[PDB]
Amino acid sequence: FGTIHKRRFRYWFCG
Amino acid sequence: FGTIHKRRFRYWFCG
Amino acid sequence: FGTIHKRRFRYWFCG
Amino acid sequence: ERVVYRPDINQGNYLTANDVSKIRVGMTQQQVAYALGTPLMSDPFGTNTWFYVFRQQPGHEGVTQQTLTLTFNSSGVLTNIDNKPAL
Amino acid sequence: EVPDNPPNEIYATAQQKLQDGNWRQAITQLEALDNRYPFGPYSQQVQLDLIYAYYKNADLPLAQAAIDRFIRLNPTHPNIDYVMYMRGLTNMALDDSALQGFFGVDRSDRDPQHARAAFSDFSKLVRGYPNSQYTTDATKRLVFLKDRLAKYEYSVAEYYTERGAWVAVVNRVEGMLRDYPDTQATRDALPLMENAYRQMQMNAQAEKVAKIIAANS
Amino acid sequence: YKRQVSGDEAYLEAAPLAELHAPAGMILPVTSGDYAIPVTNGSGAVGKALDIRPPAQPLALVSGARTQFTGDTASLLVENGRGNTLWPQVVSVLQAKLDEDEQYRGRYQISVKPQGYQQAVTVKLLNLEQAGKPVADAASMQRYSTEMMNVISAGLDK
Amino acid sequence: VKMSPLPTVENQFTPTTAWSTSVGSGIGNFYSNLHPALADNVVYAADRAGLVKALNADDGKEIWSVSLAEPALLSGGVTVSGGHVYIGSEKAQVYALNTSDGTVAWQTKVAGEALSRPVVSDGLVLIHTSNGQLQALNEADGAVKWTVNLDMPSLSLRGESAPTTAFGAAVVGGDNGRVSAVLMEQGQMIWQQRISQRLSDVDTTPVVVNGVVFALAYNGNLTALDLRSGQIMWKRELGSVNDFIVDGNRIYLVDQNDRVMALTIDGGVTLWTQSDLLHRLLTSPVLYNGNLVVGDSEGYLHWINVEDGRFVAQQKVDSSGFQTEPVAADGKLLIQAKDGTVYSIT
Amino acid sequence: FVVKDIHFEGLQRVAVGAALLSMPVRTGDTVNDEDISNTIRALFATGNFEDVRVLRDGDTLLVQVKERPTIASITFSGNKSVKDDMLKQNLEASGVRVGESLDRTTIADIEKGLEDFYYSVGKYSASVKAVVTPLPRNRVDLKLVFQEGVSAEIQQINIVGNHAFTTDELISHFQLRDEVPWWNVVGDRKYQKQKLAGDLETLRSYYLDRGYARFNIDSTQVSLTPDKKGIYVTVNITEGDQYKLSGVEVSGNLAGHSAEIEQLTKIEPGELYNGTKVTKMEDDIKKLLGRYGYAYPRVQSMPEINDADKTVKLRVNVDAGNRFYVRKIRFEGNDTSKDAVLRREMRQMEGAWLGSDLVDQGKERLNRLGFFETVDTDTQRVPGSPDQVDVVYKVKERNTGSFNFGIGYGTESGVSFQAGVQQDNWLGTGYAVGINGTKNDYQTYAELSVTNPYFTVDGVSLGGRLFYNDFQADDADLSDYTNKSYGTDVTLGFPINEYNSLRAGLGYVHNSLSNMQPQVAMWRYLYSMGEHPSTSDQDNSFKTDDFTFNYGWTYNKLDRGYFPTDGSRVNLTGKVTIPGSDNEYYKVTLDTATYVPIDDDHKWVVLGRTRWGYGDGLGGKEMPFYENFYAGGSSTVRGFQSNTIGPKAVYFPHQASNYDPDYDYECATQDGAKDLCKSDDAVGGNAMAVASLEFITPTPFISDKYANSVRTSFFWDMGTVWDTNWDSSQYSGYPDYSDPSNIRMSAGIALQWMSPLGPLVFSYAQPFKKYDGDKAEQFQFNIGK
Repeated sequence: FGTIHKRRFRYWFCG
Repeated sequence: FGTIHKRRFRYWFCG
Repeated sequence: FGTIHKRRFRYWFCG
Repeated sequence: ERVVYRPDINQGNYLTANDVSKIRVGMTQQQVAYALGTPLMSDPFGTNTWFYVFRQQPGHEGVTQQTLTLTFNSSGVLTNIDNKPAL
Repeated sequence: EVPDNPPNEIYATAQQKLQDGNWRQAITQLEALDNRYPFGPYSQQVQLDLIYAYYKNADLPLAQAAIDRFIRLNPTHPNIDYVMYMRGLTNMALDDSALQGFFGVDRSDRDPQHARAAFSDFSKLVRGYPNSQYTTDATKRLVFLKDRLAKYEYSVAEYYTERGAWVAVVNRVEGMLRDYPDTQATRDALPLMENAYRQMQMNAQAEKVAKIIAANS
Repeated sequence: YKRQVSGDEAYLEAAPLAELHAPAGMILPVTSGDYAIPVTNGSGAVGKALDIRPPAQPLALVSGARTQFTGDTASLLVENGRGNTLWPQVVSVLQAKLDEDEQYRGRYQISVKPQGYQQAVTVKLLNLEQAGKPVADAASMQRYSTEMMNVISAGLDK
Repeated sequence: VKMSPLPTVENQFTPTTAWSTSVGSGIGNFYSNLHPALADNVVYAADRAGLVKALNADDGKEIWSVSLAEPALLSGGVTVSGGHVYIGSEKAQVYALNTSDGTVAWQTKVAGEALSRPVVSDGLVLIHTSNGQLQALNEADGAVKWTVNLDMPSLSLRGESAPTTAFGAAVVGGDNGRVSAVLMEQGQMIWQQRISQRLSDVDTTPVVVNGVVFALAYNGNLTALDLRSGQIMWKRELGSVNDFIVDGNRIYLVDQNDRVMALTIDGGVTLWTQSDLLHRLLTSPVLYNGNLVVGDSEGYLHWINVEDGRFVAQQKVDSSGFQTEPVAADGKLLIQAKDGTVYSIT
Repeated sequence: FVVKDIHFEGLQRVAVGAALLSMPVRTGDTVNDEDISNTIRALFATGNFEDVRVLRDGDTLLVQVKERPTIASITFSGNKSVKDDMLKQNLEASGVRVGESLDRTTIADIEKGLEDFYYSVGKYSASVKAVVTPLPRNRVDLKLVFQEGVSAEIQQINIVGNHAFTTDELISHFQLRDEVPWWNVVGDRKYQKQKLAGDLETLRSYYLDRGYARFNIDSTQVSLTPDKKGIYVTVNITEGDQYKLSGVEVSGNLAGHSAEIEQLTKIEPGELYNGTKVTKMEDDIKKLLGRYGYAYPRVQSMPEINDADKTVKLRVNVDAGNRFYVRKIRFEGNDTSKDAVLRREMRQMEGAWLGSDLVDQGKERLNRLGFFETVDTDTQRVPGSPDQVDVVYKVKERNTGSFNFGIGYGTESGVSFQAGVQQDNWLGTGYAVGINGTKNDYQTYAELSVTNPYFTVDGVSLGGRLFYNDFQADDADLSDYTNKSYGTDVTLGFPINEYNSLRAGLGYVHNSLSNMQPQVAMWRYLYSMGEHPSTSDQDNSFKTDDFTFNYGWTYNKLDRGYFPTDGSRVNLTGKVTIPGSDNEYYKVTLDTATYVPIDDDHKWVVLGRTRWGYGDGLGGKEMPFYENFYAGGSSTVRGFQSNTIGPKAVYFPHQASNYDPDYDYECATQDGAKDLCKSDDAVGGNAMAVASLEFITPTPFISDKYANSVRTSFFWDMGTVWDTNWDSSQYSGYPDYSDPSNIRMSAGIALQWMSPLGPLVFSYAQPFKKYDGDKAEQFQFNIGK
């Protein structure tokens, strides 16, 4: 799962 | 905003 | 904390 | 030294004097099993032998081991009794 | 989701999406055929395609349920060797972990339930139908599963050697020598049994195990 | 690809099984037969070379079809009082007529005969070729025989 | 499933309440058989709280009032015979009060909840308890004379059948859909007959005339059967929990679905049915001044002409509604509302 | 006529040959008109055909057929208190499902089945109808429409024959409720069979416990009003008298534990009889015999009642059987975890005599391990063996840990990289691995921690830590605040008890400072270190190498590892300077968490969580400000800005470095500062004390499928950080940061979720007690522990 806003990207490994 | 989930589908596109 | 004057916020680096 | 805590390690059949006194030569395999319970170890390699090992290993206070070895003939009748109470 | 349609046009696109490898919507179309049309002439091949698609989509519990349904409903279908091989495949893929495979962790120390299920599965396949086209690979998988199930017991015996549980070591290696006599894990676990015999002053049994090791040196 | 088994091919690298020698004067414990593996004197595809796709099974648009398959033969059973009219339709559709990277081609033979109240319009496959080379693999034989009889049954339904 | 609307009528006469007074909290929403009773130009009424009053039948002024009380739960109907008034309670107590002073004459514990109204015959008072078995009590002492055990289903309807006595024997129904006749000497059985068809089969009080017994079971059958043998003479497919009136050669009843009917005693053939009170919860009908009167849960009194079933009158009496059946005697017409307000209707 | 061939037409689904061979008059026999009628009847007997018409001509017959199948779909409507799946199950049990025959005869059967279901769930007056849609195809779907009747309400619970106890007092323990109080409605008043049975059993147990040995339920009657609105329930009781327990007598095969059994069955004189204590004695004897290896003892009580003296003698028979042994120990569900990881928490040994206490201890250790969502055990007998059992542990593995990374461009910190790999059970090996790394315009922080909880078989743990933290207050000009630190920590831990552990380790840290803005506390520490930097300018530098002896003690008796409901955890963490280091100081930190369950189902838990800290210098020096304590945020005091609670910096008038007048600076001489400055810049203190009092409630709208994955609570937080070395006598015009009386308080709602991304914590808090200079943060979010 991941999100991006104001040109900042963060991702979470799920499972 | 943007969102990445399983099999990389996207929802928001800042909408 | 460390004060960052040209961006007007304090940066938490101690953790 | 070894101040670290170790749990009590127990192995084998629980043996008591009143139970071992029941066993005598000539009594059948089923009778021995009834008297002492089924053994947790017996000779896999041919011979008909039962090993009633009674291990108690406390935390750090030494170790005790009683071995009761029971030999049965081909018909399944007890023929020899070996009882080592030490080592 | 899926519209109501006569058999041919919906099965055609189901077959097209499955035969193009698009498993996710292939499952949806085939499930539409399954629930709308349970007893039609297509039903057998639809269930087989469900098995194949669920296996390919890594939906292993659903694949196992479909295989159970197929075996229970049609015990005498001409291609039950295929569903038994697929059942073994689902179990043997269920005995896996992607991250641990990537990092090279030996999974023999882990839960052998699915490996035992796969061994029983492939053994039934190779015993019932030796001339099936999946039987050679089934036997190769049987050899691998036997080795894995031996290594699990070897790991348990190694732990009890570390613990100092000598009766447990002796019993575990005896069970190894009884169930998996010809495995390399049993060959390696024979010294553990000899050591456990020596630790309880059982010199005669230790000598017998030493004779076995020397004869197989 | 689509038609290859999932997972790794590591199980082909497993060491062969070899029984233990029993030293003289004693025996090994008796083996339980649950984990025994039969001899299986049979060669075949192994590893990624297996076709894992489900075996093709006959289907028909004509109601009441009792089609059955055996080897190279692909039957076509339809309930009708007279089978001689099935022949012009099947020969007409035969005259009128993506999961493998390179495809198969071949030719077929058709025959008709009655049996009891049942009519047989069984179709026989002659040869198949792949990449300019003939193929005699039984899985492909069965799959494309079933595919051809499905095609002729679909054409027969019109 | 919807209650039918109130019918619109032009009344042939204008009813009015001669007197009205309140006993107490009444019975409320609790289902019971606590109707008033009239004897010797005075009326006796009670409430579930335990309070009992004696009222003069003409003016409505109380003569004496006493409380039998935790509440007493007086569900058993008020019955007056001789010099005593009998009230049963859900606490398995049957009270007998002197008619003059109002003090208790005797009180005896019985086998279960005295839900049915007591019936006095041949010097013995009969009650039907909730747990099946029937109790007989002596008038002068209250001691239990005999007990008759009746089977009980796993589920039943509230309320018990009050027995009816004729020719030295008592006829009573059980919740198990059987009508039973027992002798008054020791309670030995005489005959028992199935009357009904996880479905309830509860029965009401039977009515006896000229050698035949009429019985009516919930969701079951209205049957006339011989008093002597118990054999069924004729049957009809009707059911009710309310009492029915047998007069002359016709039978007046309100059924399970609360529609009023008129049948003949000879074979149960139908004369008229009135459906405008469908699913309006009705009381047992009474015959007063040649017209049938029924009360409903909305507090209305509906007057029905017995000849053709058409309405003749409709009255607003109370807002609490009428659950217990009215009683008519000596030219008086009495009904008690849910809140215990006793009304006398001209 | 005779029969030779049948020409079926319209026979949609069933085979023509099957229809030909179904009729008992098969091909090759004479056919009469009655034979044709029997043929029609037998064709109708299949249940698939609604119309059969036959025309005859000599030896040949033709049949016209119409088909009753199929049901296209089954739909339900009108349900407002029940789902559709049990309705579909009821239809399937009734013989009607999708794809089968839609027989018009069975419509009334469906009506009665739904009526019986609503009869069984206390809604007897329900009205139901079926609708079928005439599709042009032979398949037709059905639409069930029903008006659910009003629920039959409980009108009275009555007890007849009770005289010692009040009726409402007897009712109060029943699950079925006679009436619901309007000012505190917390339930409803409905009938159900199992609840009625449980209430009857509760009444029996209550009377038995209050001394009525000969208590009996004579009969019970349930009745409902003719309008189907009310339900009346009555119970008949013959209670008898109270019986005094004269004494017990234990006889049988006691297996040598007679003294312990007799102590278990102790009876004081004049004690009234009670079945709860009888059952408690039976279960205690069973547990006592089980912990000695007798897995299956037979214990039955056979009381003898003396009605003359109203006394009871409690005879009990005990047969211990035989001692049991553990043939194997098996673990199921450990798809990732090693076998040894679970097996090293065991206290029962394979190939030894059983102990039920040992099995329970192993289960509790597995629960405290925290790697598994649920832990279950099963001691099953070996088939064909009289005195051996197999002990099986079944577990469901929990998603321990979390993996994060992040990338940013042109943001507040420039191009930014961050990554965090926290994992308590690394690949099922038991290792605790923690990797953290950041790289932005200001910080280049990396940290690696790897711990083996079982470095030896006895539970001795070996662990390490690397960290590198280089901070620059400005990317350019090199003259702003710089704080570069790195060092290593190695730790060794070992168990001293079943629940207590001790830690001892060695740490090294290098800390380098330059260009710090002058401050009262930081220059107090610098003066303590013998350094004399000026307050007139920002140009300064400092550098220390420190070696610390780390120690610790952890008491852990929690019920579980992730969401405890009972027990406590106390963790002491300390460190002291090894001589030869530049800084000389000590530091001690104390953690506490205590879980107290109020409800026996462990759904309601009071958590009292406190955290203490203290540290000071040695030999005239003071504790370094990099070892300070900070409070606020999710960890300590929710509702306040993170690390903002505590002492605030007091600046000196100095020539600030990298000065640009369009920005805001802390008290520059060129900006015009003349005297010392009060600020809201948190610097922490050497002493710390925070406390919290959480009240855990079940999550209202999450089903039991995910109820164990979410926890919600209402919390009350307290906390303060103060600087014990502050001198208010010198700086009288500035806040006394030495005072611990400035307790900051907060309350709010907290929600925790064991997400597939890892442990997530949500918290909304209102800091109702707040001092000047405090920054509030009402909504707070944290990921991880």
